Amino acid sequence: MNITVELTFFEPYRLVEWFDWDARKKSHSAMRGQAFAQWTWKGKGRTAGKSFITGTLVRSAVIKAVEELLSLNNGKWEGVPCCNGSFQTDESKGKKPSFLRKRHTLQWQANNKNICDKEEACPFCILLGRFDNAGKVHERNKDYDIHFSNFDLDHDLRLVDIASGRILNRVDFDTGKAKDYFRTWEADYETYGTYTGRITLRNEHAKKLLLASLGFVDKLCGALCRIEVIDHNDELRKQAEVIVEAFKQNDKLEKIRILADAIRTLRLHGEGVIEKDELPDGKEERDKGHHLWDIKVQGTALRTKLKELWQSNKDIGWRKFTEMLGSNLYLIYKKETTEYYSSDLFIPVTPPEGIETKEWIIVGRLKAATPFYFGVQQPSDSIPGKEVINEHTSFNILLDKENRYRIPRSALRGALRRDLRTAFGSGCNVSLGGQILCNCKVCIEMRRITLKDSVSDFSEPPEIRYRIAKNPGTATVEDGSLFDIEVGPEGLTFPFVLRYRGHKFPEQLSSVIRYWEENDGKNGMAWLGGLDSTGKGRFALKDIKIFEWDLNQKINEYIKERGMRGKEKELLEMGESSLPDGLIPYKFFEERECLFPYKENLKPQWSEVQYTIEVGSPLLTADTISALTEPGNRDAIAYKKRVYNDGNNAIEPEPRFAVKSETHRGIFRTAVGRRTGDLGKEDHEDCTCDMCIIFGNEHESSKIRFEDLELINGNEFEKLEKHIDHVAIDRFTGGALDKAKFDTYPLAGSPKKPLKLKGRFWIKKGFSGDHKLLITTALSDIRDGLYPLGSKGGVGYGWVAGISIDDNVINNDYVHPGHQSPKQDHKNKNIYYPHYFLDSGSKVYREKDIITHEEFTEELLSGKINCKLETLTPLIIPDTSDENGLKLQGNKPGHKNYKFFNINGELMIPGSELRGMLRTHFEALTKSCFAIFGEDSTLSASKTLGGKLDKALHPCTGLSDGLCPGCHLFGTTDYKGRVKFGFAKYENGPEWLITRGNNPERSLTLGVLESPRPAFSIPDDESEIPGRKFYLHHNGWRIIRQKQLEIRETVQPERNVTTEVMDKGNVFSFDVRFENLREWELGLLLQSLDPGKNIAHKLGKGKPYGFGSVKIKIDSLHTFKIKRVPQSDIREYINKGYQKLIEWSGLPQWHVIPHIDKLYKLLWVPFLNDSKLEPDVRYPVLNEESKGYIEGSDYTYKKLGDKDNLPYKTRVKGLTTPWSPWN
RNA sequence: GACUUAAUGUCACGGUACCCAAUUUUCUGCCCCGGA
RNA sequence: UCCGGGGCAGAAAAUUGGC
Ligand SMILES: [Mg+2]
Ligand SMILES: [Zn+2]
Ligand SMILES: [Zn+2]
Ligand SMILES: [Zn+2]
Ligand SMILES: [Zn+2]
Repeated sequence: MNITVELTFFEPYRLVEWFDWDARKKSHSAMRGQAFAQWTWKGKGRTAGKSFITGTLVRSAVIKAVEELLSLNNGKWEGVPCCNGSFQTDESKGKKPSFLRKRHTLQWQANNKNICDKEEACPFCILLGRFDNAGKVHERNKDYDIHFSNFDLDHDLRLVDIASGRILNRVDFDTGKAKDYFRTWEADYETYGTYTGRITLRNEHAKKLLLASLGFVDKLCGALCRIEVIDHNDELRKQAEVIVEAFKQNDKLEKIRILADAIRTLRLHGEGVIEKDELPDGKEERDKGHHLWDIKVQGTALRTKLKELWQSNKDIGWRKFTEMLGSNLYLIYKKETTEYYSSDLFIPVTPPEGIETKEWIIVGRLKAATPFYFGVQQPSDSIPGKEVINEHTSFNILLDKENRYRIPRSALRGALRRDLRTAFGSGCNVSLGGQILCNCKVCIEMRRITLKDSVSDFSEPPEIRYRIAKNPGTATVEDGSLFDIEVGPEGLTFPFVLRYRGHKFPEQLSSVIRYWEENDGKNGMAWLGGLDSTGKGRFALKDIKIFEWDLNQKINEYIKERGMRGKEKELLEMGESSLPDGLIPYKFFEERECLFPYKENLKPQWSEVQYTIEVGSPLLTADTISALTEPGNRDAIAYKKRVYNDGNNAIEPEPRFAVKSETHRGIFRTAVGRRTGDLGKEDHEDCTCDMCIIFGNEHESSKIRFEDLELINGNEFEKLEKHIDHVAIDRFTGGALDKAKFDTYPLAGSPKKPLKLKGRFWIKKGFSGDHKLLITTALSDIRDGLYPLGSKGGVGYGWVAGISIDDNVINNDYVHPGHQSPKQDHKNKNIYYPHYFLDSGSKVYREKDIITHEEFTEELLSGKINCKLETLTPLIIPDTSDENGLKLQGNKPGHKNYKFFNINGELMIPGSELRGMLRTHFEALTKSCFAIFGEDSTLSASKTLGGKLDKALHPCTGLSDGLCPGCHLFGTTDYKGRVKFGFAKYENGPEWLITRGNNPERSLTLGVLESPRPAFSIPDDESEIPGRKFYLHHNGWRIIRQKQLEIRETVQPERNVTTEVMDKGNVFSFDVRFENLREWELGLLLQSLDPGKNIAHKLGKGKPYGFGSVKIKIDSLHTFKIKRVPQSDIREYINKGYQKLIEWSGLPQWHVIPHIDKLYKLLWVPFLNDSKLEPDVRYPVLNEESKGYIEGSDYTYKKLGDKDNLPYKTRVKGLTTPWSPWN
């Protein structure tokens, strides 16, 4: 009679706003959602209401379930036969029903004795309500032979509490892009999944068929179901506004976005990073502390303010607090700066006689083989019922209300339909609102396939994948192109459920299941979700146990267990003997190699190209946001990803370092782009270029999918990350800039101990032979070192030594005369200043025709220079990773002692010093701008140092005014440098300068190194900037070596340093990779490397002390278009670089140019080859009472600084004339 | 009860939020004259 | 009339556009 039944959902069911049938046609969302749960509004304001399922929808699910139940038993149920029913109402007889059937109606052979009427009817006709007083117009409730009441939600209620408006999608198969999209309210089944309704039934004759069909209704409102018969955001925004205003007080509004990113990544670290003060604390003796976390907000530091914020907001979660405060810091930073929905016929379908219809349930685990991404709209746009940009995360991952990662049913079905279309070899694009069912072979099996929404048992916050678009022309970031993606970890496991209701299990669906399988030999190939081309969402199907119900003989056991709907998790973990009755294992599951549609359609669909990248350089794919939130306290640390482990059911405690798949993708896309010229196209709208076919565009998906490059070598490194300090040296003052000092934390890669980066990509079936050749050429381009991975590639980072592909796929003969003063004074009595200034002039040529990076120009020169660096003096390149490298700070506290620079033991010179000293030589040689200049530094006074410097010598800001030749070759902030200086590895020579008195014999305690003082170079306000400071080549290191005892006892230990020093005669080899260089530019760069026989370079510490005279000798110039450039063409390159400087001024003899003659005598080596000259070069002491003063000489700053003895004009021309006598 | 259904007919599990985009560009861990 | 002294320790740019 009154059968009160209960409807519980086991996945997120779809909800829609209720409209009456006259008003339902006005809204396309409700017309599309006629088969959903309905939502009316209660009260006013459209904020509260109540969800329900219409009884017509429950009747439609039941009547569909009766038809399938009667088709299994040939129109019978428990003995009593049933007729075919009726599913046709005439329009002339009466009004049509509110829902018209479009599907095929399951029919049988009518074994009923008499016809069905009002006097006596079959149980099919009773449950249809064919012959009762109730009809198309409802008047009263007891006219119904069977009544279905509305199913109210068994829980006023707000719509945001129950449902979340999610934009779903329709992806085109051929292009891989969404044709259109539509929005549904996927309501939460864990709190609001239970629905209670009433089913009245006057006739007892259809009682057994009704309750069994209640147990046979598998899905309703988009969700699997069993039917059983019974404000801190405001205060966070205010405090974020306080923090933004406080940052605006120190003129640091640009750091608020950095802080908003850094707060949003603190949800991964837990509350202990703020509670236990695990944020980095700045330098060891820095009064300013950290540059971000110690910014004074209302008089106290930002770390203490975040402590107070977390104590004030401890009632919410740490994840929610870091998400909203990171969002609110982002939102206030913004104030201070194809939607598509949707002739009736009756289709009688009778199954063949004696056929066997089975229910194949596939329970498995969707393991994320790659980091994954499932797309969702922004939470501001995800609000249901509410159908300046405000996106802190550009792409959020789809989560629950419990923040667990979600594979939707829709995205699993869409990837299954795509893979079944591939497996069948044909298919349809899914037409919407069609009156006729699609007869395509995919849609037939899609109608038989039922899946489940899977959620991981994991609710940790998503990792953030920052992506940029590189500007093709400048090889810097594109203006505007920076965005972030919430991704899930690899190894994450999702409960996979597939249900097939059909006669035979199709050979194409079992092909897709075996395609998705990880198994042993193959890879798991379930591409689910979005950004697949950047390897987001390649899932593996593991722990597969396909079971099968028998629905023709054991259909009561299917109804009794309700198809194990919602109990599929228990189905995956029980044994074989613990299975319910009627559920047998499917032992006839076809194997991988015995499948006809798998072998020719799915297996060759994406071809794996796995390979290992040999990185013989320190690899830095920078994660600056993670650098701010980690206690290592570096400005740039290498990228690492959190990887979930299914064995430990948690993230692995050591994050795997990786070059990002997006970086892996964009290097290949650049490499094809500059080889084809497709990177230089202005727009790629409706483009069928070679790079747009391969890598996709705004319209087509990519035919290549790139995975992350796993560091598979990290266990073999004792110290896997190297600390490399970096600094920018002012061109006028030989020391550091006023703000430009920093450090990187790359993976410690070296030529003898390289980093192995195992990464793979996938190649689409149908790839052209030219397109296959372009990828291998791009693969060979990375193997040939043309594209360094990560940041600082021009400084020597991420240089690729080679690529291993897996099996399953010269002298410069110029002699400068030098200076006459050391040649005339052969007794070494004459005393010279350690540095002199190069006053080249105020004429800087700026090329507005900026050389593009978008292609390898055929007339321009690209290649590699192998250079041997020979130390002419003892050379100091300190390993400033350890301030106690020589292990002597116990005896001398505060005495900073460094080893020589080394990565994984072997002695290295970083290419930053090789680039920076060559840049300082190239900018001096080419009359360039002062690219690193202390403009903000004052004098002791009318103007700053930037006022004293000429406007042409000022550093190049932007590309609009042109670039100076040093800034054109070596780059600006708006332009990647076209030269790349590798790290110099050690080969041969006497390794260490051995001193008997020092506690390490290889070491040397030096004199003190104080900051360069512009007041000596600029004595008054009437004097300009003297020019580029260059240090002389002298053997004043021999003085320091012989007073090692005296230096250590009359100089305070924390004032000077002790360093491991090479001896004279050591050979280093660095590669200078160059791209798109001129005929004259390479020759000037070759001249900048090897300027002459007696000309060298000053490198590393102790340049005023005579250390670091390095002789760079070119071994081999190799250029590609790969060939070896002969000596005749190398000299011919250098000749056209000479008349380029001649045309700027208005056997190359470089001494006839006045600024190159002064520069080359500044870099002239008087003690080179067979020469008895040993010029004495040292700075004056202050007074006669200062230590290190030779008695009887006037070499003091009291007399040289006195205007009466040495006038101010004479001191500048004594400083701007190299090798001038100072004593 | 109503909110909130229509009953001889709901393929909406009929629709992958998908497609593009290299956290990168520049920068020598360097260094001498004063301070009240 | 006095006999020393460390500095910088990141700066700038993009923080989303198109379909
Ligand atoms: Mg009726
Ligand atoms: Zn009947
Ligand atoms: Zn179809
Ligand atoms: Zn294109
Ligand atoms: Zn410049």
